[PDB]
Amino acid sequence: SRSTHNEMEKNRRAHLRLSLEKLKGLVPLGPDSSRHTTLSLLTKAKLHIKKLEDSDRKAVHQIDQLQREQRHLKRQLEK
Amino acid sequence: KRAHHNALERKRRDHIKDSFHSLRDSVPSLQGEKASRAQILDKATEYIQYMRRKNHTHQQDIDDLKRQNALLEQQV
DNA sequence: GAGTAGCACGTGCTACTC
DNA sequence: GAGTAGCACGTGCTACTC
Repeated sequence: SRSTHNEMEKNRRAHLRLSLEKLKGLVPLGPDSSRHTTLSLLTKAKLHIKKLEDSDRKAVHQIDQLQREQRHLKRQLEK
Repeated sequence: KRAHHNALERKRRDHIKDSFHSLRDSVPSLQGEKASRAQILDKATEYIQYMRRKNHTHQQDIDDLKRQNALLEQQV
């Protein structure tokens, strides 16, 4: 009866808890004794993803600039 | 008192729900999708691992090109 | 002590599926 | 119709902060 729904929910929450702890593992989160809040984790994860994307954009851009810089040096080295 | 306690917990839950919505939309596989909280945590985890790997690989490429270039400035 | 934030439960609802 | 998935609410504790 109710012990079926109540038991399924408790198991649903546990698995969700496992997903949260894992995400907590990644992400600098905080230094020393960390905090859960669930709220602080969701916040930090979003901001970290944001940082990863900004670094990606800047890396792809510098690679392109370095490549243009390289072809110029090569053509120059010809003369 | 319970009426008020109930109202504040409801507010607290709403902020967490908004935060799940915002994380979901920061992930390029779930944005604009009806994803459960389980899917949001799992895909964000995946995306973060993916992005860290990509950014490292590009960092290498950036050092490889820097070494290659600084060595051409010499020949030049 | 008064006022909460954070959390785990036990439940009720809704939308699906066959 | 009955089972399941995912939510969100009401509630009572812990552990502060003022």
